[PDB]
Amino acid sequence: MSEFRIHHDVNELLSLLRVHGGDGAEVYIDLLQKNRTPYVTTTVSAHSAKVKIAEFSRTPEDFLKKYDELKSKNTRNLDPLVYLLSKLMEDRETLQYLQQNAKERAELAGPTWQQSLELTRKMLRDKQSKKNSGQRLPVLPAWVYERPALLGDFLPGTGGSADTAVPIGSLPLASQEAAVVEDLLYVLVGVDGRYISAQPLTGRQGRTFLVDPNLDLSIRELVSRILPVAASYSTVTRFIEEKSSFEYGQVNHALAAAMRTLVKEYLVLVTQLEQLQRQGLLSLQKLWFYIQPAMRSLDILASLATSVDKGECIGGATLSLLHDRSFSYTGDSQAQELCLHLTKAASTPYFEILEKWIYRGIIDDPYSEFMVEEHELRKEKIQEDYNDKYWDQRYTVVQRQIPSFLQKMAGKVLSTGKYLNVVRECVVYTLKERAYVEQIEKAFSYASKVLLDFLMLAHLRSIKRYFLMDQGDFFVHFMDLTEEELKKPVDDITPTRLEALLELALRMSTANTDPFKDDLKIDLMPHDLITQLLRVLAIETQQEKAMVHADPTELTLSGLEAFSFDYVVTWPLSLIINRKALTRYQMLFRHMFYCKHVERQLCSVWISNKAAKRFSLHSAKWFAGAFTLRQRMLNFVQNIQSYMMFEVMEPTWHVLEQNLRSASNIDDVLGHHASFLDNCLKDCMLTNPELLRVFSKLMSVCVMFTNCLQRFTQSMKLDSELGHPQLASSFEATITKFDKNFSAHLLDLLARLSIYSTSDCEHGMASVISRLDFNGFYTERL
Amino acid sequence: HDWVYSGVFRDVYGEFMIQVNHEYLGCRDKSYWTHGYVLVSKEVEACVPVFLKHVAHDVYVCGKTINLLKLCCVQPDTDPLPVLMKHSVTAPLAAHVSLVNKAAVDYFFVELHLGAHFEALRHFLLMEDGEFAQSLSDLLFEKLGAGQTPGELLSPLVLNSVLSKALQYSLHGDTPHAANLSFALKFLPEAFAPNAPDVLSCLELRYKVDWPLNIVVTEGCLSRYSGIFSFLLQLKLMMWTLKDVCFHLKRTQFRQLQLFKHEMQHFVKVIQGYIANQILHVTWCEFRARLASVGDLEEIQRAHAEYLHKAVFRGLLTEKAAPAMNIIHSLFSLVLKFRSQLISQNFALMQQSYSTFKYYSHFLFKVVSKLV
Amino acid sequence: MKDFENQITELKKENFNLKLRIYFLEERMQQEFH
Amino acid sequence: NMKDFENQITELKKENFNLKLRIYFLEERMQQE
Amino acid sequence: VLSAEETELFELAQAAGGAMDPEVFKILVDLLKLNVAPLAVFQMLKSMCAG
Repeated sequence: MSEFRIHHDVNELLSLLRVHGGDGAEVYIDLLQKNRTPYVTTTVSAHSAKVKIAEFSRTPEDFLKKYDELKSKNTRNLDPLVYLLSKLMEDRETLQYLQQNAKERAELAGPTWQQSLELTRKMLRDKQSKKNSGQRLPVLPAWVYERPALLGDFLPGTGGSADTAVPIGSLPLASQEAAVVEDLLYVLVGVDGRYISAQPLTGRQGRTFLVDPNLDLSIRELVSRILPVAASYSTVTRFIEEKSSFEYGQVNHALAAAMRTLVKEYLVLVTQLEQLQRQGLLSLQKLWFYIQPAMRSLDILASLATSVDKGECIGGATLSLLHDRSFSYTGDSQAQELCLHLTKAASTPYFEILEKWIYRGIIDDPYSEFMVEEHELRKEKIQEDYNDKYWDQRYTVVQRQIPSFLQKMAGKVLSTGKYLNVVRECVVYTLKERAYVEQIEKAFSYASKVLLDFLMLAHLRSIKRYFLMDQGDFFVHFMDLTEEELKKPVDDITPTRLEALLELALRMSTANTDPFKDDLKIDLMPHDLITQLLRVLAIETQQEKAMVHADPTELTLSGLEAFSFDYVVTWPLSLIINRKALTRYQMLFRHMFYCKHVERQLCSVWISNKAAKRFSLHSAKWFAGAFTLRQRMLNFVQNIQSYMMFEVMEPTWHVLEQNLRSASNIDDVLGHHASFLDNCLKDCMLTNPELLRVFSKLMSVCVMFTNCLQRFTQSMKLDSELGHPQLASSFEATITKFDKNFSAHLLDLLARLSIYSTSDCEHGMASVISRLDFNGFYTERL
Repeated sequence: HDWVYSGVFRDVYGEFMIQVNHEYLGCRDKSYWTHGYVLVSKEVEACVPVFLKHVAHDVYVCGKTINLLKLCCVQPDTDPLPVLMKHSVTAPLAAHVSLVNKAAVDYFFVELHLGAHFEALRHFLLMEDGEFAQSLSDLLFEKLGAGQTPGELLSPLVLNSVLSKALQYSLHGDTPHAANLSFALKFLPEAFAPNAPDVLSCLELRYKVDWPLNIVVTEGCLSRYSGIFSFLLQLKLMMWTLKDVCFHLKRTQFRQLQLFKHEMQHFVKVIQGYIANQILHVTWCEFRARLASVGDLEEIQRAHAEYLHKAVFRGLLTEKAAPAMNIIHSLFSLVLKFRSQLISQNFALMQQSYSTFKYYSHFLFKVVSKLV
Repeated sequence: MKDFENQITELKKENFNLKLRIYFLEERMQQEFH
Repeated sequence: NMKDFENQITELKKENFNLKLRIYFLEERMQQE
Repeated sequence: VLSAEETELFELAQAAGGAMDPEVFKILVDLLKLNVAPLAVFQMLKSMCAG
């Protein structure tokens, strides 16, 4: 459900139970995620579990009935659910705490089986109509429902025969036998008898058949013995003529076809037996004996049909019902051949759909019977949404549109199908999954490989050039354009003229051989770099309350720190880049761009102080101190930049490239990209709010110092270049405050880096500690 | 058949001893022998009716091995007509169970190189590579010496980086199974009374073994291999100090010290050749020429376990020989204390080292006679 | 190991509240925009 | 051992940052919608 | 909170005994759907409730 659904479940349970201590949600989540069965398919000591539930039951019968109903609805995790409930109610303390939590959360805040099936048909047609988003449904005019009881089936309202009714007792034994055989065979064809009467049924169940009490005790005994066959055939023909029409799923119609085939063979046999009894060459014992495997199959298929009808299974739900029907017994056969053939024919449309989906990628919903429930989603919007819609909502995962055998490898099947569908847009049933599991395995491996070859380095090259500021001469040129906008955030102005300035700067630099910069666009964030970073490093923490009043006016003013790069790419490349990664990209790019702007401003100040050489040494002592302070600022900025580029970004880019060049799976590529982004953000000290705040304060004070410098720097430069106590008054008292603040922020950064290296043991803080203390004057000040 | 040929046993309700309850294949921290076997009591106990127990355990183990390998792959009515049995059915089943087990263990032997891992752990974790060790330990002692380290080799970064420099030079190594060696400390090197005469060297060298072989080559054999690595390390320290003292004499009481050195070195050499016959030769021969080749999964584990037992037995780690081995440490220590002076290019210290060596060899002979 | 144990406990508690907020926001969005 | 706890802390610092960014972008989406 | 299947499993749960919050039952159903070992889920639900 959730990407961190173990954590979310732990948190919700702890909130409901009013528990936030003990071991902690961490231990429970970790033990849940680290101690797991592959999938919930193992059976338990199920009858011991049944006994335990019964002993904690007020009434075991209704609990067993609910279990049976859920099995008729092929529910998942039912025997394991009973086992877990038994283990829970074993302990009184856990039980009582759970009930106490539930009480706390509580206080703190007539249709017949034919009519039911017609209403179910209408609702299922409506459902497939919506689930298909408007795709066609199989609809035909049928008068079969207008008179089903008259077409050899059994419906509420059936009986015996009002036109064929004679006293069987008054009849001779042979005549009674003939009459009873005829009535039995009519019941076994679904129509009423003459002395065996199909009784009405409420709700779709096995059709019961009443035997006239006039029959002889042995005769009536054997009539009742057959009556199982009569009820089986009546229910079989009712299901046959109900699913015979195409309103339910493909599997339902295929099952009806196979069932009516077997019913027609059973009725051929029934007519042969009727004739043999007519000539007096049959006995009730021989009738019971002849079709013993046949009657076994009839009972098995009646149970399967009744489970289908009660749980209204269809699609993979019905497939799971059939698989469980043929899998509950398993091995050794007397009548399971019929059920296996029926299951294969029922899953033939579903198997063909799955083959098309996982061998070519073609998929569609005739009634949303399949694993896939169609939901059209935009591929491009994946790049604009934090959640990737293609995997989640484009094709969904359910527990009633998925066959029981296919659900085991549903993830691999779905991945291969999505790969093959991306490729194009650019199968038989077995008693065991393996037989087709290895199929969908190999089809997965090909689906990924071919998808990779259909999808391809150039995009990562453009990302490195723009976001990672490789060939940063364009960024040096853009520094001067961004410098004209320092009052209000850039988001106040449309990005069209910003992109026009960028493109007019482009053609003056060597950038012709990069056909990937057209995928870059300018986004106006509603927050500046410093503010957004602080809120990211303060969310889900007590810092959000404190810094909700924070503003960038007291700190460095943001007039160009909201500019960021985004990479919008078309499908299926729109699946690779998503808004969850785009937000990290934007934050990193804005931080890099503001750091580069600060460094270029510092270097420009230093180079413009070249006109100080036009003056003597002993008249710039205050200027000398200011220059030393700004040189320390620039050196710290340059060291930070060199570390965080040539010790972080190049190695992480190389690791990402190696992962892409080795792997082929797009999902694995996305995972590698996400891990790379996380590593980049952690090496940027974006996982420690204290360090991110210290970094922001340091670079803000550097920007403020350089902005205060530039005015009088330009003034004295103009004075010197036009002429060819004044210098002390030009040197303001704020320079000493700036120097002290820079020293304090540097010491705080070093201290926090060492503290985090000793406690958190992150790999990036020791490097910042080493770069901060590399002169023999701060390593004992660490 | 399902379990023998596919390594899983099916239960639908569960009321029997044999079952599969397999752990997932996503967790690769198992050894793959942890699959289900939860017992059930049968419904019979009168004479305790049973299936054929000859195969009843066999199927249980064979199916678990099949699951592990699939990751990579009588009559009393008067009528074998008389006589009820199950051997006409057991033989065709056992044939396939055995074939599956053989194939699994052969795959282990030929693909995961379990015997190569065993020889790697012998070479590295038991310090069997000479002229590698007789430069590695010497260069360690240059940064240490006289038994205990003098505040060095306290953390596994100096020793590991010396090992990294040493690793290009070896007489057994330069293999994928001789790479990824773990050199570590189980005790930081700080004595509560540092002494110049000492031979005590303990460090733990290990060799990586892949997951499917880490049921044969258990940690319990690697720990004994590292214990004998430490014993041979103390021996290499003693021969290092003897080389030092020979160099000290060479570059030049002296003759008497050399006489006592020769007598002690003779006796220590004969003791060391007894040790490096019984604990170093016969168990090494029966651990190199012990890997399974008929393809037994179990036999590799049993062979390693017996290799370890025999190495310890002839290593004198058994309580009967423990005093003898402890006296060997004191003889080494006395001969090192003697050799640390030698010719300088203390006579009293040399006489003390000679007396201690004679005491050590006397005590060794007394322990050996007492155990005899 | 105690320092890393408490650091990971604090991080997991922060992610527990983060994921509770995420679930709340998902409920808000599904109750509003659906 | 201590490596597991160190790995967990390293993983959960980034996980906390990821959850914070997810919250921030969800709030931005609700602001824009 | 509870879905149709969650409600059905909740009624089966009350038939087997024990009162439990709809959100907690949703969490338990999610954990069972996540293919977690029944022994593991039992142990950790005991840890949650008894804690």
